[PDB]
Amino acid sequence: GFFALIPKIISSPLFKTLLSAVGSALSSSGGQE
Repeated sequence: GFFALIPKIISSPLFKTLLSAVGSALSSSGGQE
């Protein structure tokens, strides 16, 4: 689930706090996708 791994990424761990930080930088380059 490369498209649904986002919600599962935090499902296990508890880094959701930084998720909003890493998720914005990892998705800030969608133009190259």
